[PDB]
Amino acid sequence: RTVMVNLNPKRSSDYYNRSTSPWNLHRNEDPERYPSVIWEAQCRHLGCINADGNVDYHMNSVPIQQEILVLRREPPHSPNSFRLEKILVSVGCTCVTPIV
Amino acid sequence: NFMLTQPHSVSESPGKTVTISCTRSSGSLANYYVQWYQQRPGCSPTIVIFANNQRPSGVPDRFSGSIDSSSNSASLTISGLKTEDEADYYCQTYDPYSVVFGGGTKLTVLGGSGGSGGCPPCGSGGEVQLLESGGGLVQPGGSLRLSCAASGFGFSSYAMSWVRQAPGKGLEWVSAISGSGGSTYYADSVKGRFTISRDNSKNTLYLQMNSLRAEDTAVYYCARDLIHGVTRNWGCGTLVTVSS
Ligand SMILES: [Cl-]
Repeated sequence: RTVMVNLNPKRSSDYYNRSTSPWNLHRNEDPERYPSVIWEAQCRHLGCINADGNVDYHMNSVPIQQEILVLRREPPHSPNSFRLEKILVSVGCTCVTPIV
Repeated sequence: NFMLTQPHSVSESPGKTVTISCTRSSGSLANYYVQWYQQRPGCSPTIVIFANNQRPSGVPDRFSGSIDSSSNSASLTISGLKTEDEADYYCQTYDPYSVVFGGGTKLTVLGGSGGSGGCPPCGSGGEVQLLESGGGLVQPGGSLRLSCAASGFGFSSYAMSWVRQAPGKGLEWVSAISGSGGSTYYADSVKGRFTISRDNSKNTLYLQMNSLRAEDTAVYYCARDLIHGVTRNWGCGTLVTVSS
C-alpha cells in the first residue's frame, strides 16, 4: 500500500560525557537513507564510573538498542520514492547492576 | 591473568559452622564480585552466593558470603550444617577480560548419611530456560558448533557465557559475550580456535569450535550472567568428545 508524504546529539545534550556509563558518538551516514545521518552510541568502558571518578567493574555500561523508523531507496540509487524500514540503533548507554 | 585457590576438601560435623576460603593470586579481590556455586555429584552447578554476599531466593539462609580485602580472599560460610550440604563448592570471580573458577572444595559432612539433596533443574529455576545442543564425537582437528536456545527472559539484555567441565574434573570458563554481541572474551587455551556469537532475534547463543583437541573433551554449559563475570543461571550441558 503506497501512500504519499511531504517534507549531533552533543549539540543539546552532553549526557554522553556525564553519564556513569558514558559513550562516544558515531556518525553513521547513508545518502540512500532518510535521515541521512544517524548518531550511534558506543559505550566507552565495560564498567561504570563510581563516586571516586574511577571505572568500576561491579557494574557494566550497556547500550540501549532501539529499532527506529527510517526511509530507504526501494530501487537502489534511485531517488524515486522508497520503502519504510526499521533499524536497530544504540541511542545511549545505561549502567546495569547485579544488585536489584 | 589470575588464579583462585580454595582447598581440595574440608570436613565438618553436622550442626556446626564451616567456612571455605578462596584466595586470589593477582589483582585486587575487592574490585570484582565473587560468586559461589554448589554442585552435587552428577548434577549441574547452582548458585548459592552472588555479588560477594547476595543470596538468591530458595537458598537457605545458613549460607552467607564475605570478602576480606587485606588477605585478598573471599569466604563461604555454612552454619548449622546439614547432610544435604555435602557437595562441591566453587568460587568464581573475574577481571575486565577473563572469568576464573576455583578448583572446587569438596565438603564432607561427617556422620555419613541422614539426608540427600537432589539435582537442580536446567536453567537454575524459575522461567529461565537454557537448552544446549550440538555436542558429539569428533576427531582431533575437527569442528563442532554448539548452540544454546534461551527462553524466559529478555535475551539481548544479558551477557552470556560458556563454561565446560570434564567428567570428574573442575569448572573451567571458556568464553563470554555481551548482550549486544559487541564484546567477546576468551580463555587463553581456546583463543584462535573457538568463536562465541549470538543471534538475538532467534534467542540463541553459539560456540564455534575449530581445531578441536583431546583436552577440549567436556560437558559444555550455557550460562546467563547478570554482568560480565557474575553467572546467575546454568544450562544442563551438552557433551563434546574429541578422540583419535
Ligand atoms: Cl583471557
